[PDB]
Amino acid sequence: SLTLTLTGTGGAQGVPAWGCECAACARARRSPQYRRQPCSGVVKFNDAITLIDAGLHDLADRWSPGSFQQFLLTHYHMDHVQGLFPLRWGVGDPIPVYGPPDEQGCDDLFKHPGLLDFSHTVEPFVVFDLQGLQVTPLPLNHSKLTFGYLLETAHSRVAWLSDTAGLPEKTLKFLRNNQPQVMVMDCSHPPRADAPRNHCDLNTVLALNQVIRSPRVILTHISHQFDAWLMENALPSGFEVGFDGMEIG
Amino acid sequence: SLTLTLTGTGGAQGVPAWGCECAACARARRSPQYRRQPCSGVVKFNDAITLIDAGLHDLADRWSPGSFQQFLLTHYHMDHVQGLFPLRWGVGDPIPVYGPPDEQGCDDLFKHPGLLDFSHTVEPFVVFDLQGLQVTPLPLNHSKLTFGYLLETAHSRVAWLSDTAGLPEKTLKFLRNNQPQVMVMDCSHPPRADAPRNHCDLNTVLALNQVIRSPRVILTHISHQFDAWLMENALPSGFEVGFDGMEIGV
Ligand code: VO4
Ligand code: VO4
Ligand SMILES: [Mn+2]
Ligand SMILES: [Mn+2]
Ligand SMILES: [Mn+2]
Ligand SMILES: [Mn+2]
Ligand SMILES: [Zn+2]
Ligand SMILES: [Zn+2]
Repeated sequence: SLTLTLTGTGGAQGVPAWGCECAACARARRSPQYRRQPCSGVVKFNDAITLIDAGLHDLADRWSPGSFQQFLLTHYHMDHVQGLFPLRWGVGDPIPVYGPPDEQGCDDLFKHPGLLDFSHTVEPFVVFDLQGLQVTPLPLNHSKLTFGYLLETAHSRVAWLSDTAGLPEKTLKFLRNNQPQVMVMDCSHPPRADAPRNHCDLNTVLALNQVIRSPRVILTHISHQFDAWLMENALPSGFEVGFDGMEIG
Repeated sequence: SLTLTLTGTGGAQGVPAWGCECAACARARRSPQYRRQPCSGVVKFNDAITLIDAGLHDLADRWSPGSFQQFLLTHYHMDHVQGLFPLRWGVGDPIPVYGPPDEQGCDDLFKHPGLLDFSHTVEPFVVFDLQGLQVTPLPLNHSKLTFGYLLETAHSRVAWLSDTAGLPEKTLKFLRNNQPQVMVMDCSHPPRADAPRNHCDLNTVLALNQVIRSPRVILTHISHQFDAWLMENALPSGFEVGFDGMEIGV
């Protein structure tokens, strides 16, 4: 069995953005269901649990040491690893952290890892196994060394693709060739005429799925500007917006 | 009116420590008043508000841009600045951040400060004014460039001294000569046979105050091991343990 929960669907700024009173941020202050925490997920394959990224600040309250099997990191920007900082001082057995071979990490995680074991680095396009789940690292287009991941079982294929601006050629072809049934994709911005540089806008996501043809694209890493746009514009069939806590089967 | 609220009184590990079943951690789970969030304070002087350190993760819920006057930072360890990372992307006027002239900061705060203005670096023993509050930076003994602060108004004096081990000579002498009525001091550790390197134990605090002679020392940055010790052992007169939400007046 393969399930995926989106625990956070925002970017670093979040929704509401601090001090902002735009339509999306004001709504999220009034109704918590519309809040967006840092982009992160939970994957459950049978009994085995993987935490994708660690930008949430309350992991120590959601989980106890030993209650999940590993972290899987996309990259070392603060909004994807800030939740590791207090966890590392816990009491328990070592916790494997799988991720890209970023040689610097973030602040002093690598020098003072506590119970976190960052030795589990992975390689582009080289499949590795997490309790039987087949995971393929996919290089993304981002200011840090950043991997997305294909998650595969006998019957299911899900892609986790944040943070990215467009996709590198080989990654794009890989996804077209290994069509995911579900793609969770960075779409920080509303439709733009050009670019952007570090994250996709909606036009870029539409262009990418013209190639990949995933039947279910779930947008994440949503900025408050995109949320405001979504309050007044519909998405095309086959696209939906993620929300914090969304469960995917 | 000068008042100080301790919004967090723990170290990086916190109380409860993640996964720990010791008596102090179990107590904090059962009785949340005993939880200890990252070492931080809120100073209110007349109308003005200063946030001392920024390790709390819920600042955006507690405050809005412009609802306080400035941040005052002791140092750039994560447990003292992690709360700044989401806030910087906010909407509003620039927010002054006063602190030591650490050339690196933490991660990409300096490169991408957003609405935070880190240009307000301060100097050892050089007084600066925060809406009438007289503040003196005091070098501490710690693995990062770290300042504590004397806060003074109308001959009322409060020292904020975390994180530190034994105090540098000049700082110790300055405090003896400017005896604070209240000192909030790093005491991460229960009493030890040897002074620890980056944070005081109780014996070091006792030794320091035998020189400074402040009549009221409030211990903070408290580890779960020290809480466990405090559950079975009393502090000497003139020393008390801080707690999250503690209110201090002068
Ligand atoms: O810090 V980012 O979520 O714009 O790569
Ligand atoms: O991260 V510390 O509170 O031991 O300086
Ligand atoms: Mn991000
Ligand atoms: Mn990023
Ligand atoms: Mn500290
Ligand atoms: Mn420190
Ligand atoms: Zn907004
Ligand atoms: Zn404990």
